[PDB]
Amino acid sequence: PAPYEICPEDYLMSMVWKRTPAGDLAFNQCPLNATGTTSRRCSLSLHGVAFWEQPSFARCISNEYRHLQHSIKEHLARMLAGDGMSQVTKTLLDLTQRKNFYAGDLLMSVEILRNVTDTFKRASYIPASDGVQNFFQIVSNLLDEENKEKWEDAQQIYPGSIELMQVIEDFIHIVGMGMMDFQNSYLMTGNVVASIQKLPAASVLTDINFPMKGRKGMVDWARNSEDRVVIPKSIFTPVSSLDESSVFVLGAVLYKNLDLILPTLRNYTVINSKIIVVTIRPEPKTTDSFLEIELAHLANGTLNPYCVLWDDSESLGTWSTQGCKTVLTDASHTKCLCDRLSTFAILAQQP
Ligand SMILES: *[C@@H]1O[C@H](CO)[C@@H](O[C@@H]2O[C@H](CO)[C@@H](O)[C@H](O)[C@H]2NC(C)=O)[C@H](O[C@H]2O[C@@H](C)[C@@H](O)[C@@H](O)[C@@H]2O)[C@H]1NC(C)=O
Ligand SMILES: *[C@@H]1O[C@H](CO)[C@@H](O[C@@H]2O[C@H](CO)[C@@H](O)[C@H](O)[C@H]2NC(C)=O)[C@H](O)[C@H]1NC(C)=O
Repeated sequence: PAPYEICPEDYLMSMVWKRTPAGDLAFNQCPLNATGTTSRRCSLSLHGVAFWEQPSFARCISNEYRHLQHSIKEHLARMLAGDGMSQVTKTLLDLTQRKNFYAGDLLMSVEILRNVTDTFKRASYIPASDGVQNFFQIVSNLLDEENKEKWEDAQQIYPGSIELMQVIEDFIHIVGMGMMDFQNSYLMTGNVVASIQKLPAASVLTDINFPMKGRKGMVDWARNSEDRVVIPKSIFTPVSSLDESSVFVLGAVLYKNLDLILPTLRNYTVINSKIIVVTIRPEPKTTDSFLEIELAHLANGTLNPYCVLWDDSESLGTWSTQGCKTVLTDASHTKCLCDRLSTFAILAQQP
């Protein structure tokens, strides 16, 4: 039983936003050369006064991205399908290189990479080495620091960056399947370093360290990093619950700035480290085999850092401290001891 506050008619971004009650959305179309819609929320301030939030472009798609996604079906309608996907990948890379995404283009880009990854899988087609590099460069471009606000916009409607991590893991597994036994490839870009290894069960005799630190062939930012994971050898033992014919694909990923966009799903909580991933297929027994993850802090003045892993069991899942012990090495570094495979990070309260 109170006054009903209304956001005034407004013209931000050359569109008419009609008078709209607090709590409600206004809708509009997208700029020229895009399709979809825009929306804008009217909200109530701490002091009970209506104000407009920023317009969302989460559902605007640039024409070139839409045309790209539609051309994918044309290539499907095995070799044709796979060569097709390689062309789509090349075209996506060129696009992401022009930047000037809409938020909706970030989402569309993930959807394209997802459809490309699923197509490779269904067609039993392994992309060539330059296609692998192109895929990673695309991801690195999507994760440009500049896109941070657009990702936040996109993520009002869909967990695009989580979906992107999943697409990255699936792609890694497709590539690993086509590798030789014992083969190890590093993918390096400005924002992402990935390691992919094919490892026969029982053949791993020492713990595996990622990323390798001793080489100047390694991109600067990662070589510099004090982030790393030690993967225990025992997890590569065959279990009757796997045998001498079993082969694991091990992927490990270090992200330079994925921390800027992954959701924390908690109030006054921030991601306070880079993001590190360890993925193994088929799944081994991991119980009582602890990965040791070392993560430098991003910022000082945080309350109580703690190790989490991504739990896939909506929002495509959540962060959990279940299965991780947090070791507070010093004010600037934390060591996580986790007996589950996943995406790892340090959260902390900012208050
Ligand atoms: C919207 O997209 C269209 C293409 O569908 C753009 O038209 C391009 O205009 C340039 C002008 O040099 C022309 O060389 C290109 O051939 C043409 N693109 C295509 C694919 O044919 C259009 O760009 C427009 O930008 C405005 C600011 C102005 O320079 C105008 O001349 C130009 O057409 C895009 N429109 C907007 C608003 O960016
Ligand atoms: C492209 O990816 C999307 C989502 O991963 C696939 O789904 C399309 O969109 C909705 C949402 O899932 C589905 O209900 C539709 O059936 C899909 N549309 C089409 C064109 O079938 C979509 O299947 C993928 N497309 C390709 C070429 O693999």
